[PDB]
Amino acid sequence: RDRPLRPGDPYPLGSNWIEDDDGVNFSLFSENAEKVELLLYSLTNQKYPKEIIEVKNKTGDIWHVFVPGLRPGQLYAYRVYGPYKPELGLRFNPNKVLIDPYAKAINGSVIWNDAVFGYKIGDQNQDLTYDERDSGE
Amino acid sequence: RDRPLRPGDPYPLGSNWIEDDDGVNFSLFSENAEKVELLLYSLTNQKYPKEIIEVKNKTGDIWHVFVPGLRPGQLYAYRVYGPYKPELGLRFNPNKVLIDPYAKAINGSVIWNDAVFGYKIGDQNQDLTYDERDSGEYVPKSVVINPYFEWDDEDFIKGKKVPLKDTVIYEVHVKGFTKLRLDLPENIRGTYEGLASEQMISYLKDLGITTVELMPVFHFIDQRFLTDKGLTNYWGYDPINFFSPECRYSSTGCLGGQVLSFKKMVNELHNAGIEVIIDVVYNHTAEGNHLGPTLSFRGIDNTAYYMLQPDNKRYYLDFTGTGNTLNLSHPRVIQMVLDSLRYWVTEMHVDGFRFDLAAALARELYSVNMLNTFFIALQQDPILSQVKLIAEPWDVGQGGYQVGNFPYQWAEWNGKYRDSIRRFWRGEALPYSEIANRLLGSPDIYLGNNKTPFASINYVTSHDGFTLEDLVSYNQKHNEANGFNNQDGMNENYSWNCGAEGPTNDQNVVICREKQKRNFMITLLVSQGTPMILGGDELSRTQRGNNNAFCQDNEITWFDWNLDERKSKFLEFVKKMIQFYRAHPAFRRERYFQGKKLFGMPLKDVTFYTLEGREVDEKTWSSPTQLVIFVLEGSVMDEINMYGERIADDSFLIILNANPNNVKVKFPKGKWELVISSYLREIKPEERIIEGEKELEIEGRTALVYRRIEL
Amino acid sequence: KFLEFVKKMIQFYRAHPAFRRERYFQGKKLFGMPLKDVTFYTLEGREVDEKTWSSPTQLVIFVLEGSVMDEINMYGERIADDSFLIILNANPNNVKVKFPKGKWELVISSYLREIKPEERIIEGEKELEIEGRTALVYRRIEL
Amino acid sequence: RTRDRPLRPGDPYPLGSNWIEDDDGVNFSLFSENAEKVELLLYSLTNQKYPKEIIEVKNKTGDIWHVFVPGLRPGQLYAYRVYGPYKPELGLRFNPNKVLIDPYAKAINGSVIWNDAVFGYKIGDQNQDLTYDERDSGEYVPKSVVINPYFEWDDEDFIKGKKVPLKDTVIYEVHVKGFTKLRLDLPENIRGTYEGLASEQMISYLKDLGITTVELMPVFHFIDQRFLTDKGLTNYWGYDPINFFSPECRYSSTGCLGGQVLSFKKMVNELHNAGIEVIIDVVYNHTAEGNHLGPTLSFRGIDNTAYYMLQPDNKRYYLDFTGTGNTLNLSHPRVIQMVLDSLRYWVTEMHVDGFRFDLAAALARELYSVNMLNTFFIALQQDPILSQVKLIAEPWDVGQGGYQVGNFPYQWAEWNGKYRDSIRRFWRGEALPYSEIANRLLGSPDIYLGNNKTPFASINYVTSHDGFTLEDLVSYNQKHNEANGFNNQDGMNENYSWNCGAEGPTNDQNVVICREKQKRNFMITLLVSQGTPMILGGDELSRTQRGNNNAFCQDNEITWFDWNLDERKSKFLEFVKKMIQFYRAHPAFRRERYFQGKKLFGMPLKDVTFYTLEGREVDEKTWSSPTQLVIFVLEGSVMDEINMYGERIADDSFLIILNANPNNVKVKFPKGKWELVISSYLREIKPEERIIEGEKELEIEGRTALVYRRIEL
Repeated sequence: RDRPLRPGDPYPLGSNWIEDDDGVNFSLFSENAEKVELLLYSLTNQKYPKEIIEVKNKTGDIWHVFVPGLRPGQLYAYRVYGPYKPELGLRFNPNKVLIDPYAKAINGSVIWNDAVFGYKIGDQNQDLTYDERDSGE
Repeated sequence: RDRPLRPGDPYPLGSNWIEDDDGVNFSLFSENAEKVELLLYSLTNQKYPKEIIEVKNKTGDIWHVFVPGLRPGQLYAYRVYGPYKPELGLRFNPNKVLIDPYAKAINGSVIWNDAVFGYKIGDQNQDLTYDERDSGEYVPKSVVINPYFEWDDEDFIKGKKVPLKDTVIYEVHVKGFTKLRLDLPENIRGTYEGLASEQMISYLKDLGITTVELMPVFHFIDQRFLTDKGLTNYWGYDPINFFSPECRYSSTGCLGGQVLSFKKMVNELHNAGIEVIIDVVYNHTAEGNHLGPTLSFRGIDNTAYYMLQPDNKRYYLDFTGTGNTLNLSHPRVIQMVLDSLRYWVTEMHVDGFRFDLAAALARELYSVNMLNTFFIALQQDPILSQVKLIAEPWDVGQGGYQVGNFPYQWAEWNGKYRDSIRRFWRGEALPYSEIANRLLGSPDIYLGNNKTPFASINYVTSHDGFTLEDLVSYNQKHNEANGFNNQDGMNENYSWNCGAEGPTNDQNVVICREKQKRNFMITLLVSQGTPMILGGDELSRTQRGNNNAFCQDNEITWFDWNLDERKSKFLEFVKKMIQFYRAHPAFRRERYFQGKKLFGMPLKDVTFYTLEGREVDEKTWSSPTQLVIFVLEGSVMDEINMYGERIADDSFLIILNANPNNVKVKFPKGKWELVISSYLREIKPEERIIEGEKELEIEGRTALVYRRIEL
Repeated sequence: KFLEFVKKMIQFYRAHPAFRRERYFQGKKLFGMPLKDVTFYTLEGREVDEKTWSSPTQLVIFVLEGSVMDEINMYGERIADDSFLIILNANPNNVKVKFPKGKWELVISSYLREIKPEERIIEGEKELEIEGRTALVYRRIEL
Repeated sequence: RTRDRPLRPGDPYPLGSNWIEDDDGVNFSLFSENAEKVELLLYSLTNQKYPKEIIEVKNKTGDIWHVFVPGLRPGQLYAYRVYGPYKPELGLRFNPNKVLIDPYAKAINGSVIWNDAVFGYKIGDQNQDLTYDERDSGEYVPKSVVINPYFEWDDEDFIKGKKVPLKDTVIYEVHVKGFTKLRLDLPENIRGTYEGLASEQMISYLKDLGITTVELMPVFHFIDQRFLTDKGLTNYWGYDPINFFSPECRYSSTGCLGGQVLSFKKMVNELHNAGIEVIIDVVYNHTAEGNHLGPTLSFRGIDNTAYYMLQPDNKRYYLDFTGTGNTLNLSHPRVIQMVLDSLRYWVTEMHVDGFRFDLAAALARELYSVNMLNTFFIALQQDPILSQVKLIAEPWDVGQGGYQVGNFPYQWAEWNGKYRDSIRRFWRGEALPYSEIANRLLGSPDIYLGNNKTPFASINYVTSHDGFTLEDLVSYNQKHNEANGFNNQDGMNENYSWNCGAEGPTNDQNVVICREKQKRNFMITLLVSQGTPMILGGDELSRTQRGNNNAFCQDNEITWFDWNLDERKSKFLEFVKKMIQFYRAHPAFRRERYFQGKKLFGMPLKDVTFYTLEGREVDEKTWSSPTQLVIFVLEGSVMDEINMYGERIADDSFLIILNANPNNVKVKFPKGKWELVISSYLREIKPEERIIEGEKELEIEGRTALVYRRIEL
């Protein structure tokens, strides 16, 4: 896939700087996700990703990948693909950028905007709808 | 003698702070000197010595003395007494202050003056005369350093290091790399500390290069002829010492700050997993031929350090084109160089060396022997036999072209690759076999002497000649700026300005240019062998057509980090191409493709096709061509990793159409998916996937990489 | 003598990634290659079909294509191996299996007697007689 | 196809086999630039005749073959088979039937079992070396053993700091076997072994004797030449190896599966904890494979044209400058590496302190000529590690133009044979030019002062393993080597000796006295000469080889050290102790610079003065005229001697009188009051001999050595 990667380990959860291998290991739990995407940003630009990596290895109910060259300080986020069936509790929305549950540091806070909701705020059918705005910035 | 001294030890050579004895040990080789004097200076006064000590103990051909009370930071120099008989090569002149050949730090540079010559400059009898002026106040001083320095976590990258097959060399200049970087504080730009700044390391990591090749960092001198014409020595291929980091690339002074800055820089790079290769000059010295200055070697032991013309010895044998050649057949000279290499490795933690005019190091008198004492000791040294060795496989003397001949552990700059690949995309039609061999690692050159694809350092551009941007923007050199009336620099650059000399607004010409830059990059990063990238090309660096900017310490060479959309967009192309290279073992092989079916598989590891679609045959293989087409079968490669496992990769179809005209190539069996191209326009739907060996039209000067997704 | 057979068999296992996989064979062509990672044949030599796949048997024959495996080592490299033809004849009677395309070289068997010359290499999909209760492993050396 | 057993490409470096603990396996590396194919052989303890497995080394990086075998551990027995062209007329002598020993083996399990099958050519066949013998040599050739290099040198870190200076040295040449074989003092299973040599009892002995360094005879794994075996003998000395990295298996008290390397390390470790240096005698010039017609054990089979110096115009034959059949090709990159790799190994790994090179000159042979500036010597001189240890040479080989005394590089001490001869002849009665004797006594400046060398370069000795012992040097007029079975054809014919009046053992007390007084004359001369003294181990014990001056094949009582001392032997042992003690106490005999023969530092006395019988300073003619009497005065207070602290060193003023003349003589003492301190006299010294005042004359019996100390002037 025309960039260097490694399968990585499912443990430990979260992102881990592996000094001896010059890279970071990314691990994330989701037993219902159909697909997962890792997002890497740069200091200067934190609105849009500088690169998108599809986490293809999954050991059990844990997705993971090892990215060569990343170091501590790397800004990142996830996009999780899945079924959107609110009536069933399935609320996946890959348009919405997510925070790593095992993040050891989060850079800043939330900038409120109707786009960080997953459903169309004003819409009549509320939490049943499917807002497609990018929440990234 | 009415001051405290000790006999001291002859080893190690140079000055050494011996903490436990509260003093410094001074050791200096000269088998011809009749007397030696040590000079100690103070910070405040560096014109005249604050004390003179006569080194009286001599063990063998080495003079030495221990001075109680001296500490690191001590400024010093030597005066060497001996016979002055130019006609015999004996050029001693105690009036001239010398630099310790084993100095680990030199405080400042030379202040040109007729007094640093040893012979009377204007005098009619030139190098035969004997100038008695003191050179002291114009010659930099040697500095006693403190070798201590703690490498944090750095002892770690000392284990398994960046393999030879997965390498990507980045050639940079310590100065130009960050001088014009208003991102860093304005006092570390163009310095060691700057090159390893967090901002720059992030850049290197993002670009994806594995190793950096710093240009010369051995303390050097600006030739007087550059000074006397307002110029300076920018590259640095002309040293006077082989142990001290250049004083001018130091952000923290030259009283030892240069050695400290350098170590931290290497330490920083290693903590980011980046290798460091330094460009080294061991063939010649900044003292030039006769008529040249008398700074270090000439004055210490001329007949030992330099190759002198047998029948005269007054004159110097020159195989470097710089005035003199180092005598690598003398025991002590051999030791010095080997001592230098080991120093830079164990002490400065360097990972490898790229030897300038390497061939000149195998010169034993008038002939060239690749089995000379120097190379033999190098090959057996416990430490040096573990680092990377790269060579310019030639010098400028007769019989100096030594491509392929270099010992086992070397790689060589593959100039043949540079030329052929340069001419192919220019339009010139070379024998299919010639182009193919280059792309496949040049087995015709190295497979004969049991060498592997690694021996080949493929490059399309380097500090020598044009830059990548200029290689497609000029039909000829523009080196007026050097003040040699455009007499310097290569005359044949195998280039083409795409329709206009220099900068243009003719979009049709800019497009040709942008597509070519991509044609070279795709070819480089898709060839068997180790690719070397000329630092700056990703930034579209330009030297305004100057193909010999060795004396240009300015905007002609400084890296320009101000990127427009065009330049910025090419920078992204280089990143993704380098990423592609690193992701596929098929282009980073340790062994050559055999051109046949392997492991009972029904496919050849590599196949070369022709326009209509049939395997290249006898005649078509040796007939000129402007089109190359081959298929690498990643699943039938004789590639084994260090764990005994056979490695596999995708199957690629590479199409390089150098023909200025369009062509309709008939794809080989299978369903192919487009993945890389030099096209600037948007790719058409019928180009993304080619199935059932149909024909596809390919505009002239276009490079394409397809991946088989079904067969 | 059986102790030595176990040693060499264990050695064979350890030398081939094709029998130490981390992922299952999919039963299809991968990476644009023209071969299925695994194929099951029948006595006469044709790929197992719908009914023959669910019908009782005393003979199993499959070919593992070591060069088209979805196997990745911890370094992200795709691993490759030889192509093996395994023939397990549990049938008490002899049988004449017709080898699949290619030139195969015998490498392992349960035979105690000495192997005959015409058994060491089978070429051009010829038939080879196999005594009942016999296990054989062939390696493709040409195709 | 291929290997349905697990393997890895492995690394070409380092050469030899290496246990890589973290990868659970062994890495095998072997050089051969002419081999067409290579096979690794693994054996088991129980069966060492036939391999338990054969592995074809398929990876080759450059001219080096290599492979990594998972699962192997230290202790693994192994060997090689090398395939290649067999064209004797061209020097190509490959024979895969012959099992080979790893040139980089760190331990070899056992020795060779002679048999016509270890030759590569058909022994009886008419066309000799040109033929090709196809017999398996496996069951007659010892196996290479993968060793585990870890060994915790307790202390030892410490004696790695400032070591035994060159000027204060006293070399003791011993044989690991003979040194303790006949020592019923130690348990009967460490006698004649490494462990024994470093036993508490033996270390106490060395310490009491006062020697600083020990020089062990060859310890590189060697082979007993077939011609010794076929005649009931054996190779005792060991100057004929097949490997340059393994300690000899027969000197090991703990087996040969690695026990030899372990025993050796502990031995060195023990010696260093007692402050004793260890110098090993090394043979790098020739191999135990001999010329053609010789066996094909290791090098010949691995890459003959690379390892050995072959006659240019033939190559079927071997150039021999060692007198042993072949000469190692020290001009080949890999061969040079091997030797350098060997030295570094023995230094950093076995903690050796120095080396004494046998037939050193042969190492500077570049084809037919001798170059002391050859690649080997240059790399040696610049090596960070090797340039820190002691280097001693036999400054000659047996080839034409092989006498290289004085010519050896700066780091090098040389065995001073000229000293041995002259000093030997002087006490024999022969009259040599006063200048000749004096030069020897003063460090031989005429030899080394020219090439900027110092007195240290001179290793003075009167006796060594070569030729007679000290006891025999004064008990035989000629050699008695019948015991070697060469019809007394071997060994030096000129020994410059004299039996004092009777060939062999005697009861003639008048002859025994002559003998005892001579032994003392040699010892006083040795330990009173400028330069470094070397003592032949055993002489303090009055060792005797019954007149055999070439006991190289005598592994018995002829050479074993005899520790049963009578009063005579015991009394001479005490004389040697006190003489060695005298040497070590006076800087005047352990100088770093030569005496100039003039007044220094404004003092009114010459650092050294040579007198004549009547008492006047030696002059022009008397200095070059033959003499049997030497008399000089060393002025210890006017010496140009500086210690490492910049201080000028001082010593007593000695008057040395060496009267080799068989007759008595009346020497007239120089100005001052002298006190007797040392002499070869066995009788009790007379009162008028203890102190000589006012330049009177004193009578000195023939063959007498005396050392006086000025106590007033």
